[PDB]
Amino acid sequence: CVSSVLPNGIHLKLMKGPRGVCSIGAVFPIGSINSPKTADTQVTLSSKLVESLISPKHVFMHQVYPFLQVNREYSYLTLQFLPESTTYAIESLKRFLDGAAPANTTFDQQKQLNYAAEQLGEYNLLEKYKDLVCMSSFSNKSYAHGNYALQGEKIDLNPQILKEIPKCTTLVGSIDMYEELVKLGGSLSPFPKVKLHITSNFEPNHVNKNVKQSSLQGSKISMTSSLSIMSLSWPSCGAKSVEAPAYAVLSKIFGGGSEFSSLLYTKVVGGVARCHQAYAYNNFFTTGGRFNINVVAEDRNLVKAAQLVRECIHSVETIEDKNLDAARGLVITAGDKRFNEFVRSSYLGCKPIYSSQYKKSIKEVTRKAVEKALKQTFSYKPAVAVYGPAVPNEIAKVFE
Amino acid sequence: ISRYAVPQISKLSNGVRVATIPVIGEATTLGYWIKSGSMYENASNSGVSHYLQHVIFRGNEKYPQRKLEQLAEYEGINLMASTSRVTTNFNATISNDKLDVATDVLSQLVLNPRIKKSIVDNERDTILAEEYEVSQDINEVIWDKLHEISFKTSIGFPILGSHQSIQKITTEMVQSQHSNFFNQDNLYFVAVTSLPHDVILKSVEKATQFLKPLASHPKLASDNDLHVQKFEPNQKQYLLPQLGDNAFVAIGFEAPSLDSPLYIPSQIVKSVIGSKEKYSVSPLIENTNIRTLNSYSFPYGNSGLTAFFGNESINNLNGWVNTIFQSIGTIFSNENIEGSLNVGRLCVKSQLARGLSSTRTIADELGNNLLLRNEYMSLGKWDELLNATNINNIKEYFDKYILEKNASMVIISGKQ
Ligand SMILES: [Zn+2]
Repeated sequence: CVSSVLPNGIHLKLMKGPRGVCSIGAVFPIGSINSPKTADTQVTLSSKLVESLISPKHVFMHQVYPFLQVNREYSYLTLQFLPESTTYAIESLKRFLDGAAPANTTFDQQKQLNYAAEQLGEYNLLEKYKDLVCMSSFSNKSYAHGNYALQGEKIDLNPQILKEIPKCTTLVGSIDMYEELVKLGGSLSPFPKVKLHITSNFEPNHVNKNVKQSSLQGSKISMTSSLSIMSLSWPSCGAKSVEAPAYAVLSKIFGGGSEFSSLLYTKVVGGVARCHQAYAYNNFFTTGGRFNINVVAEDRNLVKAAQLVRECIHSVETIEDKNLDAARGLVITAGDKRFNEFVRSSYLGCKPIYSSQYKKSIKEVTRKAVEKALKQTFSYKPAVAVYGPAVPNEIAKVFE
Repeated sequence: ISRYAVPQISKLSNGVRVATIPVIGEATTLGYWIKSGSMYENASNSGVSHYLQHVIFRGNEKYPQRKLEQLAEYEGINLMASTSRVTTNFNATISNDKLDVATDVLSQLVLNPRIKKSIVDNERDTILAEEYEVSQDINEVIWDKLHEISFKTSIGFPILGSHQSIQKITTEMVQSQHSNFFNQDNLYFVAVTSLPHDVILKSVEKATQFLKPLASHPKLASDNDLHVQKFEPNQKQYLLPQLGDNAFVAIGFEAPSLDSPLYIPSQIVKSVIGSKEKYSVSPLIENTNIRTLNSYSFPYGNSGLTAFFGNESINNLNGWVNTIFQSIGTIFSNENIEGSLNVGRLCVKSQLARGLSSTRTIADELGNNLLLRNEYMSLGKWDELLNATNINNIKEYFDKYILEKNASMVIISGKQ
């Protein structure tokens, strides 16, 4: 990271390392919560992106790799390319940041893709956990807005956020893109907007997203389209907290795995018949975190799975030193995906997952720090969200 | 990244050839690349190469399964293996302070297995489940069906073996594949690394001290001329009503051998059609609304397969077929051929650039290159060959492989 501030106030962050693939992009604090419903932000930014790139043929002919991530509170666009495609890439990023609304026909095309997301392989288990967590563990109900519309619901262009993007953009890039990004950043209006955005407080709501799944998802006949998902959430910590690396270690202790070795794997995946998988994540938001445990299983079996999750929680308190080191070991995964993590970590203000500084943080987490993290997190009642018909209050009883 | 390099290769007195290529950074990928794969099988042993690969990784005397599990968990020796139609590898990606343990584990597992009826019989369910799982990805199923109807020879086999084949695999069959395919003269140890060549060499020396030199060299059971492939275009249609209002389709043509002067032309043509991504579609495709598109072209001994596949709604299936055939034809038009060459060359270069940032990718290309080519091909020579490729080379590729040729085709339909 080389961090600059342009004369007009625009922040510019650059990823150090060897030449080969050029990277550019924009990260800004506008996300699904900044539109009145699910998918409004996603489809608005997608519509804008496809217009900005001119046509899919231009994208292919220049061999540019675009990537758009829309989260609850923020989004980013990255473009990767070889040096001969610089002009087109920069001109495309410039168009994306120009404030103009896309055409209705573009928006209509994008809407249809969005409704087809699950069928197209774009609405996988990971994206489902995120929706279940966000619809259940916040007091602000705007966090229920995801990226992927329900079949019966509307999606509308939000032209105001397109005007807002250049006013709150941070530019990101590989170090060799310095000159071009200074110049692009220079073209933007001085000076950026400064908004106090704060992650909504934790609330242990009990909800269902009782909705049918498509049989074909992407190219696969889904092995999970007939199973339910249980997501249990507790508050944790912001990505900037001194405690975040303890939380990463705590998520590996629970760990998980698929039927296709740690507490979730051995006790939950092993303990419920036809439990396809179970995983713990610690997910970050602008100022907070949600520690979440997700179980894929038949609807009838979720209560049992939850009892087994309660057992996992109790078990952590007496975890052996072997396992506390193995958990520290599992967080250390060094390995394109590098630039996306650079951008993500630049917004959160945390050290990237691949950095040695991050790896050192993890080596330094104690038994005390893990015990502290566990205590403050599991003192809350969980939020409870079911993808499927199971009664969440029955699951909730397991923890009260 | 890697600096237009060239591998350094030494042979130990026990026969093991150690090939390293210099890389910057703290990651090292290393391990064994072996010319073992389903191309070298027949009807009696179909699936054995992959079945062996699993058995190897179930541990041996010195490093039983529990010891292996313990090494991943506490010592960061994360072992990876895969089997293709043409090669097999067992590797680890490591920090450099883990070298001697990693060379020792890999050498022990690959070269000193202990293949027992109990471990073989116990593994069967894992392979059966893997075969089941891959069967639910219809891109994999249609890829295999396309190979199956195009080749009566061994390329037509699935890598995993059929369900029935997985069930019939014996310990003797597994031991036979190891005895005939895993000798020093059929493999390379590969390291992609900052460590000096000599450090890797000494470490492998120490790891393979148990290994005795070969007395003789029977013709390798992996020699391409023992497994001559015959492409024959066929059409077959399947049902899968669980798909609903969806169908998968795959179109195939024979492709050049790896050493053919027409290999790079075939790669360029395949790439200019390329894949459909969220934001990206070939300028050769007229209906950019096609749901999806994936293109691949692989060499297989004296033969090879170029494949185009996708899925669509029932009503759009026939239109997908026409779009793809039209796109392929469009390249050959004198108004389009120059531009098709340029874009396709850029596609191949972009694919290369993206491969140069990972030690895993670099290791796999280096291991495959060493096993499969007459002589090593540097990225250096490769780029010159790409840059020297011209319109007449593309035309000659079209003349031999595409024009007036019957294609294979498979359809798997939710309705048909
Ligand atoms: Zn396998």
